[PDB]
Amino acid sequence: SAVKAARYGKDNVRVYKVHKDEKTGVQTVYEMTVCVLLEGEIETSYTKADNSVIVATDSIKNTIYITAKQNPVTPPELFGSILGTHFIEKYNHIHAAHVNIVCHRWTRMDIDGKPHPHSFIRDSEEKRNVQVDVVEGKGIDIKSSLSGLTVLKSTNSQFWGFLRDEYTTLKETWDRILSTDVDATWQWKNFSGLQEVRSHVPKFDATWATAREVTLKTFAEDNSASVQATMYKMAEQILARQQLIETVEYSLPNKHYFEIDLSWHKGLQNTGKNAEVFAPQSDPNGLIKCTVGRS
Amino acid sequence: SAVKAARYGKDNVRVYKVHKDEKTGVQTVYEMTVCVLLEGEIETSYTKADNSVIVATDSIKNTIYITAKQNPVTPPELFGSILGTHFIEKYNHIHAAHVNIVCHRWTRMDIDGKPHPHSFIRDSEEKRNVQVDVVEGKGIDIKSSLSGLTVLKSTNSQFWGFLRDEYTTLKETWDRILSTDVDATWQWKNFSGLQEVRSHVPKFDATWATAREVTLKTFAEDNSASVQATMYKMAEQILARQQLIETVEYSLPNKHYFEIDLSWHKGLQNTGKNAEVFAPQSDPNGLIKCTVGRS
Amino acid sequence: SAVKAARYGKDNVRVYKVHKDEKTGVQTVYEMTVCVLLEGEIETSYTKADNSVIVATDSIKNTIYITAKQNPVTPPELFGSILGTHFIEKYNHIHAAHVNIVCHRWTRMDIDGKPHPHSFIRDSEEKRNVQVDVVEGKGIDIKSSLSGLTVLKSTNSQFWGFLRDEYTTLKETWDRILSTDVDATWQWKNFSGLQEVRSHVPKFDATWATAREVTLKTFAEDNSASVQATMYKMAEQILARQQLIETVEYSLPNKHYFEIDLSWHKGLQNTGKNAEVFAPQSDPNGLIKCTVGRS
Amino acid sequence: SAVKAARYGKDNVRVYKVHKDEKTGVQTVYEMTVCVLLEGEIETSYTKADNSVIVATDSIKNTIYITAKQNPVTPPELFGSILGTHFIEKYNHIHAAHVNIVCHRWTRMDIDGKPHPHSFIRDSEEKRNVQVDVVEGKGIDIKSSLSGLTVLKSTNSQFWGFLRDEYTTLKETWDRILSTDVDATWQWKNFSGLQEVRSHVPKFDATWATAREVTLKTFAEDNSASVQATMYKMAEQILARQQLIETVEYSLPNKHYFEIDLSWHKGLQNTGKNAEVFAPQSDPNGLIKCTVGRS
Ligand SMILES: NC(=O)NC1=NC(=O)NC1=O
Ligand SMILES: NC(=O)NC1=NC(=O)NC1=O
Ligand SMILES: NC(=O)NC1=NC(=O)NC1=O
Ligand SMILES: NC(=O)NC1=NC(=O)NC1=O
Repeated sequence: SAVKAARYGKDNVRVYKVHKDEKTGVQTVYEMTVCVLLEGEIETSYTKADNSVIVATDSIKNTIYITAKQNPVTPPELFGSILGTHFIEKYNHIHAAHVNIVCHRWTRMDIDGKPHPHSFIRDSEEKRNVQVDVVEGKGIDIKSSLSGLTVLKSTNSQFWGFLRDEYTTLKETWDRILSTDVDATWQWKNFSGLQEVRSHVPKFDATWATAREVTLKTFAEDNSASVQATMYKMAEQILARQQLIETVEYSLPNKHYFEIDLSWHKGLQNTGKNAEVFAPQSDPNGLIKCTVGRS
Repeated sequence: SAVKAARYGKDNVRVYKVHKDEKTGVQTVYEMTVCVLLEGEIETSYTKADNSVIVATDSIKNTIYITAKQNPVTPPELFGSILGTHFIEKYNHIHAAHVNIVCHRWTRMDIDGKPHPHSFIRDSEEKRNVQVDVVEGKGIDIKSSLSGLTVLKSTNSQFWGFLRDEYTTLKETWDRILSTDVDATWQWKNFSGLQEVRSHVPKFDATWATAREVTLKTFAEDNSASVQATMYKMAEQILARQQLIETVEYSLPNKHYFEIDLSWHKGLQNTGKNAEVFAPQSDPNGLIKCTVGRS
Repeated sequence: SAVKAARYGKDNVRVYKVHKDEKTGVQTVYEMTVCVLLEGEIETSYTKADNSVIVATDSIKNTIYITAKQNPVTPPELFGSILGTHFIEKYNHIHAAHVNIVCHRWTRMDIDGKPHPHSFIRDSEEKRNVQVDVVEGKGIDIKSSLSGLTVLKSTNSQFWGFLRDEYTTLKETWDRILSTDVDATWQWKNFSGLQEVRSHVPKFDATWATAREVTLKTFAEDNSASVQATMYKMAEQILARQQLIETVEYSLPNKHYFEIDLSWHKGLQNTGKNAEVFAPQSDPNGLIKCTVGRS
Repeated sequence: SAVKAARYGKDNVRVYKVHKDEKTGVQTVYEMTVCVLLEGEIETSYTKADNSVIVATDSIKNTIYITAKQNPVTPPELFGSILGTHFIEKYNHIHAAHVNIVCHRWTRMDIDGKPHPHSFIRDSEEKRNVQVDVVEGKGIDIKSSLSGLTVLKSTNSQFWGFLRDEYTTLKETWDRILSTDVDATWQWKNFSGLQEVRSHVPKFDATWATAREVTLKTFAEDNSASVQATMYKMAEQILARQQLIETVEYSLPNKHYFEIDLSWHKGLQNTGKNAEVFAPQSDPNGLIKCTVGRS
């Protein structure tokens, strides 16, 4: 038999970093979870029990901490590029590094209208993520994303005009609840290496911010024809506002809220325009995906 | 053998309610998860296969929706009291109702600095909870709580002066990270029944707010001697600000962030005053509990 | 204000122990998760910032490992008693120790019909648990339990004869699916101390085994009138087979499987006696509890 | 902008099916969770608000139940092929169907050494999975897998001979614990369509069984040089025993169990050959992947 593909590394490496301003006394914290997987001339560790080609995953973990000690950890797109570049420059037989980072929220607390210098709150479970692929002789590919952004609108969602055949029982509607957990990814144009990534550093936070804002405002303002239609609108705007983005992908569940017919009880009216109490459904859920690119 | 205790009901009943202002066009949503357990003269369902004494848990679920249709669902302390009172008044053989409610966050979105009329965000996984016990001839006992409030301060926590013996390896410190997930419960004085609960309705939201504020400000401002000392300070204030509270209980994990010694690598200095990169620990964790009452 | 109650300690302490038979070469492993909470004359750590009364939770963790090194870790009822007794004997101001243990399954693998000497499988997520309360001058109270035992029977469950009023929509049935996750606790008579617990050591594993067997056989053989009726039958048997048990408690969800009406499609018959495809419901669920004691 | 890729459907569709033998009275149950995502000429639902091209995800759900009513649901490789073929044959504009199925364990109980006719136990959280891609004019691609198989061996694992540089702190060892959660996937040769899949039906369960057996026996018997080496051995055997398999992929975490140095306490010896108590580590973990194909 033959090794067709192989990668190995360390997952679930939790990292905290604090930045302390002597001058102001203000502290700023960063917490992430890191995955690093390596590819290279390592097939003999699998086939021949040759561990000489293995950079121990324990050493990978060490490297993550040391790199965080010696470099900025923000924006995550920069830190991931620095970490992956290290592995391929450092080891002659390692030719690709795959770095995934999840950035956890630590939002500064405001106490008495004043931001506190060293106290933070996890204000949501929403994440900011990066996937960075560093490949010898092919540059640095970065996919940035937000995930875990949970939203609901209580009206101004519609779904009518869909295919109707003998498998269909769903009624057309002109007014429903729409709720989802947003997963949005923007894929950057290939970068030639670290210098190029460093030259674009301000764009990373700005674009994350823009993707978030557009996502929020479009969801809230669109009188949605369907999940499909609304998510296309978000993707189009982001592409229009950042030219270094090649594609935008969205993955949106439809988390259903069902009406409850209470007419069996004292003629109680709780459907259609009288609908006030609903049953949120844990499963199943619609799942709608789109990848939008440039024309 | 003999039935010493028995309760039965329905758990994990998810409920959504929307309120719509004709006038303004503003919509407001509520989402909760409800548990209702009943006690009474029901032992023969266990011992004799007598189902006649059983109010089907399916009917309990129905009752939850109908009650939500016909009554306010906020504050949860009121809605739980109304729901539990129903069961004991309605069924002659049911003498206690236990209602647990978890209130989920749906915070109105602000778009362009303007609050949106019908779009919401789950801005955190923090919950507002109530436990309501309705007991025939003994009134209504309510425990209110907040849970899932996750915080961190990066300095102004200490821990020195603890017992040292042959089981001790922990070093005293005058500067550490302190992070926790706050669970805080305030127990109301017994209420005689629904009228009394309705007369105090404005106090429920106000007290939740106060408990939250005090928790936040004390955590941020206290130069903490230990988790014990800091949580006592929070409990004392809440009791001072709401006289209808008999006790306050706190349950606080200590989620450890460990220093990482990097001196083995190029003499890198990452401990004590040079500590910048830390390893968050998933387990084990300290767990500190306090119940504070009136003197 | 005043401290009404206080306890503190360490949670989520994971422990592995291996036992190695020189003679046979057979190895046996144990893995548990331990919680230890202490009570005593410790109020001044809360009120006065007096850490001198605090046995650091870090030291508690150390103590757990050392105790496991020097004593048997099985049965968990014995190990918990030894651990809690340590704290109250060792520290003059500590008067109660609360030890919770979760025992994780590592079942020996059989390879080629032969049990392997050192390879194991987590054959299920079912747990064996103990809660041990060690109180100065009041002995040792032990509650043993099994949890996470998930079962289903596809027929020979009934539910008819329940209360019917204007909140009822559930139809009586003489044939349904019954599925649950078993939580069963047996509470031992108070023990005077460690000697007494050691004298009963063989009974702990035997009784766990009996509780499991009875639970399984009764669920499978009872033509169940309801969850109530069936669980009473299990509790009664266990009490009959172990006299040192004072009470048995069961907590059983009813995890509903709903019929699906497919008659709207080509007159397809999938209800009642033609019911073949069902929709498992994630929520809500019935919840039925019983505590059975001696007459 | 332009739609580069699009798929939509229904996720988390839970399904139960029972099979009842009139003759024997024996019942057999199946429970799965189904995801179906469709691709086709559906871009205008995204760009033009044209819902006419949309087969409602609600109808997809209906279709899953109806198909399960009218066809075998086992082996999952067959049921997935039947379901995906339906969508592409039925709808002219739908050209690919992606079906993912998770098969949940319901193992027949043995009571008194006799298998029970209608009672089952979830004997483990291990899953059997399939991914089936049905593409108009390109046949049926099936990936089969097992996941959630958690194992541990307490000796006969080694790790020495790895790369050592200034990032390395890990000590070589000739005796350690090895624990993992097995994820193994076998990819079938492309099938031309349903007839071909039906002709190979007996091979699906047999191969799942073989992959399981080989995985178990190799883990238990290999004096492992590393995770890499051991997993290569498993993949090679499976390929040798089933010729219709093109590739085998394994994804194996290394769930670390750390020694604990107790020498600081009364010279207690708990390392190296005296190692008896270990601390299981929740994170980070090694992650090792391999795809093995034919030479
Ligand atoms: N995964 C292995 O086989 N050995 C590993 N354990 C470590 O700590 N580093 C490795 O690379
Ligand atoms: N729990 C039972 O035994 N029967 C129950 N199922 C329901 O739907 N209502 C009950 O009370
Ligand atoms: N919980 C605290 O305030 N300090 C604690 N951290 C520890 O490691 N031991 C304690 O008791
Ligand atoms: N996802 C949507 O926009 N509408 C959907 N809801 C459904 O129930 N079926 C759909 O396709």
